[PDB]
Amino acid sequence: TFISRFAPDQPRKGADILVEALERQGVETVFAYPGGASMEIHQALTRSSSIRNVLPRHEQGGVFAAEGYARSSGKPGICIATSGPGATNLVSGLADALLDSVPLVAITGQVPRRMIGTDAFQETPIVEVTRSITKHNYLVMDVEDIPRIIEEAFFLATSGRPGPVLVDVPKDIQQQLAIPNWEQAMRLPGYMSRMPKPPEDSHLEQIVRLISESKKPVLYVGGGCLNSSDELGRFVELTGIPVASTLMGLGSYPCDDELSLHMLGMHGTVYANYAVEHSDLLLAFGVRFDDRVTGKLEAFASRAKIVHIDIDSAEIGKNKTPHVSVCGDVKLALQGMNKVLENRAEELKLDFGVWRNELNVQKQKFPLSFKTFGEAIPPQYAIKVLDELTDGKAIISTGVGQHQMWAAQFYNYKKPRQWLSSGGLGAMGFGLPAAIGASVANPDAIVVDIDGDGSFIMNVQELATIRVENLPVKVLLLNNQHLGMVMQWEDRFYKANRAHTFLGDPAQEDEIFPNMLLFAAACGIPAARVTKKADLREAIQTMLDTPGPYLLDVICPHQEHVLPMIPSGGTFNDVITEGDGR
Amino acid sequence: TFISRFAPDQPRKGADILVEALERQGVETVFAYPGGASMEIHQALTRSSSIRNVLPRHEQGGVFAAEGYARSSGKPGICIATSGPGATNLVSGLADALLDSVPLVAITGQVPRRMIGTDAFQETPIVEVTRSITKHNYLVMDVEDIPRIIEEAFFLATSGRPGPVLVDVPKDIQQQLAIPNWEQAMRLPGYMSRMPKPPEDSHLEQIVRLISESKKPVLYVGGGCLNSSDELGRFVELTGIPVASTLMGLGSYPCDDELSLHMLGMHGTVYANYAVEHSDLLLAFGVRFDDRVTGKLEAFASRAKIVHIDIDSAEIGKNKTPHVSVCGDVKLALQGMNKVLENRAEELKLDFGVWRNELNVQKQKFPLSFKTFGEAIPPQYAIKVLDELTDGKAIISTGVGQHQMWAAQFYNYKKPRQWLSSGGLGAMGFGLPAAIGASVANPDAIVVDIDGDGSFIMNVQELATIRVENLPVKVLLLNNQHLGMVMQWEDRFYKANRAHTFLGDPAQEDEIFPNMLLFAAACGIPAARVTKKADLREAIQTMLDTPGPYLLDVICPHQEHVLPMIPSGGTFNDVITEGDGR
Amino acid sequence: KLEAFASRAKIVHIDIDSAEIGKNKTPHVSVCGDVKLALQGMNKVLENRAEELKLDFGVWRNELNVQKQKFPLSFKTFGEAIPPQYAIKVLDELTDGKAIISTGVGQHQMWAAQFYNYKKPRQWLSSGGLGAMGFGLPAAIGASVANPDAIVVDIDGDGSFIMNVQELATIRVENLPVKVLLLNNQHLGMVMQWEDRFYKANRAHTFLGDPAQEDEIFPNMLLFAAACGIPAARVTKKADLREAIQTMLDTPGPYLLDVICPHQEHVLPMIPSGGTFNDVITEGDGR
Ligand SMILES: Cc1cc2nc3c(=O)[nH]c(=O)nc-3n(C[C@H](O)[C@H](O)[C@H](O)COP(=O)(O)OP(=O)(O)OC[C@H]3O[C@@H](n4cnc5c(N)ncnc54)[C@H](O)[C@@H]3O)c2cc1C
Ligand SMILES: Cc1cc2nc3c(=O)[nH]c(=O)nc-3n(C[C@H](O)[C@H](O)[C@H](O)COP(=O)(O)OP(=O)(O)OC[C@H]3O[C@@H](n4cnc5c(N)ncnc54)[C@H](O)[C@@H]3O)c2cc1C
Ligand SMILES: Cc1ncc(C[n+]2c([C@@](C)(O)OO)sc(CCOP(=O)(O)OP(=O)(O)O)c2C)c(N)n1
Ligand SMILES: Cc1ncc(C[n+]2c([C@@](C)(O)OO)sc(CCOP(=O)(O)OP(=O)(O)O)c2C)c(N)n1
Ligand SMILES: Cc1ncc(C[n+]2c([C@@](C)(O)OO)sc(CCOP(=O)(O)OP(=O)(O)O)c2C)c(N)n1
Ligand SMILES: COc1cc(C)nc(NC(=O)NS(=O)(=O)c2ccccc2OCCF)n1
Ligand SMILES: COc1cc(C)nc(NC(=O)NS(=O)(=O)c2ccccc2OCCF)n1
Ligand SMILES: [Mg+2]
Ligand SMILES: [Mg+2]
Ligand SMILES: [Mg+2]
Ligand SMILES: [Mg+2]
Ligand SMILES: [Mg+2]
Ligand SMILES: [Mg+2]
Ligand SMILES: [Mg+2]
Repeated sequence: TFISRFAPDQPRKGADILVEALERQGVETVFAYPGGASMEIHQALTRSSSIRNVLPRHEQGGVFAAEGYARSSGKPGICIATSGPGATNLVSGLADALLDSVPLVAITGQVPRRMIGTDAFQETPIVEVTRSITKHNYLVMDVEDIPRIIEEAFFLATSGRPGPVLVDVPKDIQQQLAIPNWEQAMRLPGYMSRMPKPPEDSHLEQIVRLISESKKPVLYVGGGCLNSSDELGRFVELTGIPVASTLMGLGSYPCDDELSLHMLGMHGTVYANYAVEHSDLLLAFGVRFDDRVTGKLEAFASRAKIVHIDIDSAEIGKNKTPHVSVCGDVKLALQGMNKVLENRAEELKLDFGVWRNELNVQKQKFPLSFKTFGEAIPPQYAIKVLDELTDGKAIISTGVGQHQMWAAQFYNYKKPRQWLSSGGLGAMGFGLPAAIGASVANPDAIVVDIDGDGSFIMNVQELATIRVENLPVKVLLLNNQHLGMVMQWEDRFYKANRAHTFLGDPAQEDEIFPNMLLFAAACGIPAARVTKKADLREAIQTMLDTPGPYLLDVICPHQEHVLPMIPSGGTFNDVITEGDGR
Repeated sequence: TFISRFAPDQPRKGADILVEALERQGVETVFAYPGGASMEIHQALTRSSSIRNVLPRHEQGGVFAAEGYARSSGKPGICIATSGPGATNLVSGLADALLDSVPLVAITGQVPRRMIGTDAFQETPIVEVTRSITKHNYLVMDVEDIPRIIEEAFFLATSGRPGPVLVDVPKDIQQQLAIPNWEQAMRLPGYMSRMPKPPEDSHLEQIVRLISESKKPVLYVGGGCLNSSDELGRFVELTGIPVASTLMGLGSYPCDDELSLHMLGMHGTVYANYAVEHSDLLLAFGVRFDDRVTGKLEAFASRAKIVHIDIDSAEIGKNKTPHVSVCGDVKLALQGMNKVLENRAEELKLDFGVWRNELNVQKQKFPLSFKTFGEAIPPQYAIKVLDELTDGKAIISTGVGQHQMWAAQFYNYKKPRQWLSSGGLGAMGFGLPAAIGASVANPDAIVVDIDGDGSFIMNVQELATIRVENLPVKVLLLNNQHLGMVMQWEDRFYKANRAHTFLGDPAQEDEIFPNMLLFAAACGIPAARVTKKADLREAIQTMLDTPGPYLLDVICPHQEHVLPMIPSGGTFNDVITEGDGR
Repeated sequence: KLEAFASRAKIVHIDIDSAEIGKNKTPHVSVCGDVKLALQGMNKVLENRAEELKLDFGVWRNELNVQKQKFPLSFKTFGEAIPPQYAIKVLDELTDGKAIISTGVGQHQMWAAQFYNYKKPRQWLSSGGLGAMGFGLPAAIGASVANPDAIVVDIDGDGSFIMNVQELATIRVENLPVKVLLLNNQHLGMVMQWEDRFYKANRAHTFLGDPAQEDEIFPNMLLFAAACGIPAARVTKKADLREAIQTMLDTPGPYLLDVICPHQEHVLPMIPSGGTFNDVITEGDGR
């Protein structure tokens, strides 16, 4: 049973009830930054012997760290901020967690209840601000509600389609004395009654039947499969269907595998987008048919029967209309379909080697390619060397931009939750704090933040967090001195007319600005810069072998372009396969 | 007349119409950070020969810089961000501008109109998110509306009670060709019909009459008086009434003046709070009776006739019920009352020298005081030396915390808009970006960011902005290695139990962590650290005399406390005048 | 027009809702609180400091009483047609001003406000802010249940009365002594008046009768009362009005009196919307 630090008849502060509510959820780590409206919560945290606090240097760092914790572990991430300016600094993280379906519980202090609505000191209506960028939120109006609301928040954040839940706690409720009741029933009758049931054998056998009748099936795998790598891998054994993955699904099926078509979509491989373009059966498991993937919807999988299995009924038929649909956990659907495939194996005689051979011809004519100019370091090459020296077992977090795409293309993720990247919102500054959360959740792992120079500086203050918490976070900084992805679009569509994409100092144009090594130096983090491709392998090896945190500044020619590229709203026939800024 | 870069019959992109709309408003500076949804706006900016863009390193830096620009100049600040994660990074600045009544126009790119509502790439419903933390906002749904909406946004941001206005612009509207109509009438019939009229002589003479009937009048001056320093000063000549100022009103009446009671409220001077406590006439000009100032409302000015002049009818009677009220521009009310006072001067025979003498006794028994321990640098002393070496003529911006209060107490601001500080929301990380905006708006001024070590690191990335834009921003960093204000409350109310307020490295407890000098070094900004009080004067002098940016790391004992302190919700009889963390 | 309203007065506003103080008109002095307490406090001050104050406004009162004699509320009597103003005055007399009055919305509402002398508050039940037709009959039902011994009269218009005529069944079944004084002008009277003043008497769907039988009272409200077992009568000649109202009052239980009135009557005086005192209309009708 659970052991409380208080007697069952002993009144204690609401802040102490809230912390014990976290303890009763199995919480061991929080990311909490103190302020006036949350001082009581922070005092109660020091009284907890089972919950560790990682103090960020910015609440956006706190929420992004909670995301990295969640994405790398499957557990909910918990961040805590004070009222007013603390709460508003969470907003980008809440939106990011909602768009990527990341389970997250955010607790904000609030001004006393009687002060609400009066423009009080450090008051913002955070429940109103965040209603459209959270899965649910609460304003606690009585200390007796703390056990129930915390329980509901964790249940909502982690069940169904996961997402962020914000709990706003007025300071007077934190100080009120009460005796908690941990037996209160949750008040989610509508939500709980609309929870998907395990899929029926009726629907599952229709799918297995559709597979046997098809000649060109393609698996279309996304973020919803992160807990189904075993079931999915078994499914691929029994069917031999090639696997195309989204940015969010990377690693659900191993990238180094022969049946892997790698990533599809705007910057997906030519052969992955080819497969979807010419398929007759599209198995869309745990995906939401977003515009980065589909392009022009009418042309996406235009001659395929579309099977869509999603745990969110609101996603089924939202953009692309499926032929067959299953609303439920893809993990269960895979388990059920795997049994059918095992028994009726010899009756089905599944063989797609002719389709696979057609795709492997595309895989040989159009592989992912990069150019090497003299001794300049290709960013693609740097990530490939990191893959080798870490044996593809590192947890990878990124910023947003060209380096993000290259980290997606040129690292072979073997398991899900190695890949931590902001996909739906695409928020710069995510990589460094996310690596902080992933390292705390996986203390023995290799954690590398593959960051861009614009993204890295946005939350550079979290270097102090990495040092103080003694986290072995590695930073592989692909430094092209530009806002690279926006620069690439300037080259393609605006005649290379630069509009504020250069991040260096124009007074000293040929100097690396700023000097990221001194940012690491300021926080006592060893660092180095590498410029010549000949030095890169030993440089990365040094970063990995040096215990504790390390920053490697990898200088790269800025004229590189992420390829291939299907322009926004385009079709497969519009794919760009050559060119850069030279 | 205005000269357009386009022919009156020449169609141009909506992005070009939007930039010309800014030009037609007199905009010369914007703070714009590019992204996909705003690329068209940034391209159109490069075509403008009269608008400069200051590229921040974080959109929170962009909005805070726009605030500093506005607060230091009286002109609206303009920041521009892309959709999704760019827009959400503005949120703290919007809330901060609304709570402090700062005029501000924020432009966000948005996904194409047809994509809105579909969870598109980098889409957040920013108009929904910001509705409660902006004065007004817009979603442009037609390119023909751009002239009218921009005009309305600037009008709303700058008229009445100033505040932020957000304008959300879908990317397809930015690309659409049209011929603008600059003659469209605004659609603000309700707002414009409820605008306060110039105050009637009826109301103004009743006030002058109430002054002559009073023995203990106190002026209570706040942020609403920032454009009335001349009228207010003339008013004080004619009446001899002593002036108590809020945090937002500092400098409206000169601090070095003999009639100045300095700041009132929670950390106000004993004599300012004494005056309000025992006054019989309280002239509340441009104030909102916030809880930091009043304490327990029933006890605040409990035996005074309260005259409240506010331009926002919703503020009059919101917390404290006045006897007399004037809803209008305090600038006009002062002008009208000054005429009455000039004519009826000898008939009034105003003399409050007996009340003034009673207050000057309190001013001598309870002045602002600090202690000097050995050679340790008192933060109060450092600010006083900065006052002297700059002759009280520097523009000062701050973070939030103890250093903020000390910068309010120990610098004698001579004019309004020298003092740039986040008062209502109290957002850390404001000081450095605000100094950026103030320097761009006042190129010849001395600009000093008096920052705390927690506040300074939150937006340390803007050091790159200061270097690249070659701005002579000085940073006076009061480094106590703690979240000082929260530490002080731990000492007073939680038995000095530290709950995550220490910002240094516990592994090397007696080392200054992090090393802010290397943060400045990374961005090519000269820096120095001073530890001994004997070295402080020359150190500050060096910072001032060295051309361009400069960071001075001033080490201070952390056990200092901001005094005096009326505890939250307390009365004058609860004021704390002694003690610290020693 | 707000700028012209009390344009040379010091304005004291006592309201229990702080959001109302200074919302439209900016006061000089304000008290946010219960006006009952403010009156009690001010009454004590006035009692004690009575002889020190020497309050006398008889000169101002005399100036107003001159206006009260030159411009009283007036109505015209045409032959034997029943003036609605007269009907309400007769109801006042026969009930001694002690009846609870509820109304619909329109001309009859204004006349019930002008020509009945309410002696106590909560005798007057009328929809003022929203001005919802169909209020009078159900409101009378609630007032009678709350005041079983009172005289309750619904002074209703023919448009307003028919909107919730179904509550006649409620009045019968609950055996409530609700009286209905129906001022029947066969029109949506208040909208008709504005058509006369501002739209050249161009009728736009304000006639409530049957155009096929133009000179017939339509509908027959007496049969509505008959359907619900409620005694009823119609009066057309001013000579018959007093006995008709007396019958309604003396007959125990519910009763409907259909009072036919010339439709060309206008509510006077009238300050046009957004106007000033100098714009007041004091004469004219639809004739
Ligand atoms: C610069 C940039 C470029 C990008 N370009 C690309 C690109 O070329 N290709 C690409 O793929 N992405 C790209 N993206 C990422 C992108 O915008 C989206 O994040 C991604 O494409 C959508 O991932 P998803 O389809 O797997 O759905 P997710 O966002 O991962 O959501 C999971 C889906 O599965 C469902 N689900 C969740 N759990 C379960 C369960 N247990 N059972 C069943 N269903 C479940 C959810 O309801 C939801 O519909 C890019 C991002 C950036 C920032
Ligand atoms: C850590 C911390 C401690 C603080 N402690 C104190 C403290 O001890 N003392 C203190 O004073 N503050 C303190 N504050 C600041 C504080 O919370 C408020 O920002 C400040 O007290 C309110 O300023 P104000 O009363 O002048 O109203 P403002 O926020 O400045 O608003 C201006 C007011 O005047 C009106 N107005 C605007 N323009 C006009 C015009 N042309 N004519 C007429 N009216 C106009 C507006 O409607 C509004 O009502 C502290 C802040 C922090 C962060
Ligand atoms: C908070 C935030 N602000 C602005 C953004 C708009 N974007 C991008 C995009 C694609 O989302 O535009 O739609 S990518 C990008 C530039 C990335 O600079 P880098 O870190 O150096 O990486 P690289 O390897 O050089 O490319 C910007 C400015 C963003 N997403 N987040
Ligand atoms: C975005 C943000 N996050 C947290 C905040 C909560 N607060 C404070 C308060 C008073 O608003 O609490 O109500 S002040 C403060 C600590 C200030 O650290 P320093 O910069 O070093 O300055 P010092 O001279 O040492 O005191 C915190 C943590 C805040 N306002 N903004
Ligand atoms: C639900 C409802 N619908 C329509 C209304 C619009 N109005 C009116 C007004 C003033 O509110 O117009 O602004 S008054 C009126 C006509 C009243 O018909 P009567 O009952 O016969 O009374 P009378 O003695 O003849 O005048 C209408 C149609 C209304 N208020 N409520
Ligand atoms: C410089 O002022 C500080 C500083 C610190 C460190 N803490 C607080 N704490 C409170 O003021 N607590 S409060 O009485 O419940 C309160 C009353 C009214 C409005 C808000 C409010 O809380 C806001 C949270 F700060 N104030
Ligand atoms: C990596 O993808 C990138 C990168 C860059 C630099 N720019 C863009 N631009 C667009 O995609 N423009 S869009 O066709 O109108 C569009 C269509 C659908 C959804 C959103 C949307 O715009 C979002 C703003 F980016 N995309
Ligand atoms: Mg190579
Ligand atoms: Mg870059
Ligand atoms: Mg008076
Ligand atoms: Mg000294
Ligand atoms: Mg500090
Ligand atoms: Mg008569
Ligand atoms: Mg009628």
